[PDB]
Formats: sequence, C-alpha cells, structure tokens
Amino acid sequence: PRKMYSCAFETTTKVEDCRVWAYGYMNIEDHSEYKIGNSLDEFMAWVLKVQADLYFHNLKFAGAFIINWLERNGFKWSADGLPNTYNTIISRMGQWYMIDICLGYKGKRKIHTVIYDSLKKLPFPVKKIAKDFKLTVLKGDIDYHKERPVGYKITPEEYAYIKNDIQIIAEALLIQFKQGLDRMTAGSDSLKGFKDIITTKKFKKVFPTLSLGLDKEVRYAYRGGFTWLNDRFKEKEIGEGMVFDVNSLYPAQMYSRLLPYGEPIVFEGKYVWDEDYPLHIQHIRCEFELKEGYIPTIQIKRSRFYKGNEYLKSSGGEIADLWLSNVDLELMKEHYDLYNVEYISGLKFKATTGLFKDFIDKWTYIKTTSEGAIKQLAKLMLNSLYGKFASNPDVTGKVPYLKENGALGFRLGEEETKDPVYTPMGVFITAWARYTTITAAQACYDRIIYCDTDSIHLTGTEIPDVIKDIVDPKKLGYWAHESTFKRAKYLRQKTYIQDIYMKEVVEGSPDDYTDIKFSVKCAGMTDKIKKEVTFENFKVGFSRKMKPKPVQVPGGVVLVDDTFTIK
DNA sequence: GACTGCTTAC
DNA sequence: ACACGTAAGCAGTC
Ligand SMILES: Nc1nc2c(ncn2[C@H]2C[C@H](O)[C@@H](COP(=O)(O)OP(=O)(O)OP(=O)(O)O)O2)c(=O)[nH]1
Ligand SMILES: [Mg+2]
Ligand SMILES: [Mn+2]
Repeated sequence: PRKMYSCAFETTTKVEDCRVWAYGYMNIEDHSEYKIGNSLDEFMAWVLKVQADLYFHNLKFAGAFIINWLERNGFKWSADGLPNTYNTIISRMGQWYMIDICLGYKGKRKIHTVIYDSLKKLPFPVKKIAKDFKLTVLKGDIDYHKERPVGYKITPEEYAYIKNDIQIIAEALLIQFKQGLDRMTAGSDSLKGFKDIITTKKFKKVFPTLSLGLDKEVRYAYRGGFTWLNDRFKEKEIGEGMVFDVNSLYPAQMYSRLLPYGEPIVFEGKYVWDEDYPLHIQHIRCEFELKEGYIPTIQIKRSRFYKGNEYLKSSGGEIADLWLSNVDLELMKEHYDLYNVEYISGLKFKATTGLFKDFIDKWTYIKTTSEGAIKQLAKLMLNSLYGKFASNPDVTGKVPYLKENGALGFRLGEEETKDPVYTPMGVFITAWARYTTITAAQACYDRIIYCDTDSIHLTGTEIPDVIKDIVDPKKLGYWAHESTFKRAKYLRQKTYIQDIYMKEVVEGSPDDYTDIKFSVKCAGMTDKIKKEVTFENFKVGFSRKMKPKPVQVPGGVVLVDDTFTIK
C-alpha cells in the first residue's frame, strides 16, 4: 500500500525572482511524520526517494515549481514512463490533475512518485475547509509581500502556518478517504459511486458505449444552459424585483424526466412515433421566425452567419442546420413559426425514468441537511454525475516544456481519445432543464427580466402563480426564493448588479429588512474589481487593471495584474 | 479568423 | 487509463 502525503509550498511573487522559500509535507495517516524546510532541492530529493502519493492544494500552482525543477535536473516529459522522465495530466482547458515522476523500474514494478491536486476533491480555500470540516485553524496569515532571500530562515510563526495548512488538508482528505471517497477527483468518486449503486454489469447494459461516429452525431444535439436577457430590460435601471432559482435543476430532471438509455436506432427523414423508442434527435435544415409574445429559444453556434450567444428572432435569410432533441424541437415549434423544414435523419432511443433515484436521494439528503463546503460537495456529486455522462472522448492534453528564457511553455499533445460514457443522457438532461426554465419564464412573460440556466429574474415582489405551489428553499426541483431586490441593472448575459433586501438574525423583504446588500454578477470579473463597482460606474467601458493573471516565469508562476474591461 | 490561456455564472 | 459539463467573457499571438 502506497503512502500518502499532504504537501505545500510557500513561494516568492516577483517575476525576476520566482522560487520556493518554504515547503511542507505531512503523512496523511501519521501527522508525526512531517517536515518543513526552506529548500526546493531538499524537498525534491525526498520526492524522488519517497515513492508515494503526494497531494498539493492547487497543483496547477505548485506543479509549475516542481516541473521547473525537473526540467533543470535531467527529467524530460514522456507519456511512456521511461527512467528519468515525468508524465502529466493537464487538460486542453489548462486543468492539472497529475504529475507522475518516474525513476525507473525494478523488474516490472514502476519506481515513481505521483502528485495529485487536492483541489479536485476539495475545491475550497484551506481556511474554508477547516471551518466547515471543523478542523483546527490558526488565526492570521503568512505575509507574502515580505522580502525573503535565498536561504531565508522560516520563523516559528510561518512554520506553524505551513504545518497547519498541510494538516487541515491531510485531515479533510482522510475524512473523505474513510468515507470511500478515494478517487483522484470529486467527479470520479461521483461516477464510481453511481456504478456501485446500480452495479457495473447494469451500467454496461443500460448505458452502452456508442461508437465514436455515433457519439459525435449525438453531441451535435448537446447544448447547455438557457442564459437570456429580455431586450425590454437590457441596460435599464430596474426598481423592485425578485429571483427564483431551482434547487438542483439538472439532478431534478435526472430524477423525474423521461431520459434515454441503450443503443439508438438510426432513421432517415422525419422521426415516426415509436412508443418503444419515444425520444429522438432530429437533424433538420429550416428557416424560422419568432412568434409574437414568445421568448426566443434558438441560438446557433459555430456558424459564420450568427453570433453564437444570441437568441435569434429569425434565421435572417440563411438556412439553419440543426441537430435537436425532441424536447428542443417541440419547444422550437411552440415559440417559432418554422418554414421550409427539411427533415434529414436522426437517432431514436429507448427511454425511462428513475435510473438515478438512489444516488440522487443519497446526495440530496446530504445537500439538504448540510451547510457550506459539505453542502457544496453534495451539490457537486449530483452535478458532476451529469457531467461525467457527457464526458468528451477527446482527452488530448498539454505537454509542458522548458523554453529558452527558462519559463515553462506548453504544446498541444498528440491526439488521445477515450470511450464515450453516455452522451444522449447529457443531451436530454440539458434539454429538459431548458424546457423547465423556459416554460416558467414564458408563463412570467410580462415580468421576466433575465434567466441563467435555472433562474427567473422578475420585476415586482409578488410570487407568480406558475410556481407559487412549488416554492421551497431546499426541496429537489422546487424554486428557491433566492432574493428580493430594491433595484437592479442588467447589461448583458452574466453581467448584472442588484441591491438586495437583507435582514440581520439573511435574505430580507421590502417590508422587513435591516440592510441593503450590493451584489455584482459579472462573468470574468475577479473579486478586487467587483469591489470597485457601483451602480453609477457599472456600464460598458468600465475597466480596471486589477485582475490577477498567473504568468509562467523562470522558476515557476507569479500573479501579475491584467485588465478586465466591460467591452 | 484560429489559437492560447485565463476568469466567473451557471 | 487516469482526466465532470456548457456558457459567456477578456486579453493577448499570428
Ligand atoms: N456539470 C456541472 N454542471 C453544473 C455545475 N454547476 C452548475 N451546473 C449546472 C447544473 C445545475 O443543476 C445548474 C444550475 O446551477 P445552480 O448553481 O443553480 O446549482 P443547482 O441548481 O444544481 O443547485 P442549487 O440551485 O444550489 O440548489 O447548472 C458544475 O460544477 N458541473
Ligand atoms: Mg442557479
Ligand atoms: Mn439552482
């Protein structure tokens, strides 16, 4: 059995002088076996000898320093596991999962140390993990702005902080390990846990591995959340209003909607109703016009004729070439007049409900009876199961290298593909979610300001009748009354501000409130820049050079300030 | 445009 | 083989 260590670095912040000044490691199963020191050389000597599993919190950061050292001390990158090489799992999106450092083989047994990201299991800051896992946490922080020359000696206080940090993570990881949550990521524990419940034999039967060609066809119909701002309210100062948000929307669809399973049947032309294959994806070419009084529902991506984020009123004289689930197509027919519809071909599926019951019951109970990180973890188990079913087969990743200037660079690796999980489930989970949210928005047409995926933002403070019997703060698939606001302003998708009514005892109301809480929502905008925002300055053209940007420099990674501009 | 390489809102 | 998802976005290179 391989030993497991919780590890951390403390690093300098200068582009011209980027290095580790402190490191710590601690045996997760024996806290007495730990060590803190001021030399990366000393840490990496231990790394190469220990032949164990290491965890850093935010491997993307520490990993840069580790790979900088490896490239300087005779290691090259290799997928083959050759002596004096290292392998990585770094995704196309720049997510770090693994560094596997190989010293060679004794016979057929690999001599290696593997380094994982604890952030993939526990995606919270260390102090938040301590608070919600109820672990010991020291008050205060290391001063990162302090000058620290090579050989700088670690103070007793700094020592205690490093030791605390690695112990918090060690303790939290062990809590999860002893629960059987032992995979390298939350998502991986999620899919495995679901397979444990239904059995692997049943998984294979009910969710067969589709061919890459068929999977690709299915994925044409795979889309995400309905995120939409009503033109009527775009960039206007709004008065009183409210937000409702579905409790676990996608898991609620998984729980109760008609969903596909098994091998699809290919058909040509228009789908013909088949009660045993009641779900389908249809390939069409058509033109369309939005019906008066209906919310637009069609957005077209990867087309030279359309803005991909724009919900379309009209096909505008071009032919829309679409692969659509039956859920989407019926919603399209409800909201649009369709013209010159060419039904080309498609795929039909067997379907049933309840395939995720026990799994959803388990994690919902945990979600409903927990708070903070624990609640958020339960939420992630539910949502990552959906994600795992729609896992892209393309697992091509990034290959690190040391460039001439001594900083790490990356190149796109060789094409790698893995088996599809079950992409039709992904297609229909999101289609039903879109249906749920859009049906509610449409029933609130007179008051609807904005939707993002599973929310409705409404003018006025009275609960609409369409959801009045299904408002609840926790219950699966019910609408939580998220907030009531005194005023708001919506510039564009995922970009809005609200003055929310609050009460001290939490969410408040126009009659009973003690405080007004200014809330900024803006995709891309980081926390310090949000603190700059006011009702007055929140507008297209707003810009602040205060967005931290991680930059590869010689020795590792530093944060430098970049701009964020509302363009 | 494609691409790299980051963010937050779901 | 390991490795949850789309969406909307900003700031760059070539
Ligand atoms: N695959 C995946 N989907 C997510 C994730 N976060 C949100 N989503 C999708 C699925 C969610 O049901 C949906 C709406 O997000 P919310 O933030 O409202 O979470 P949800 O509604 O699940 O729970 P809550 O509203 O917190 O009770 O967006 C994620 O981390 N992974
Ligand atoms: Mg939501
Ligand atoms: Mn929700």
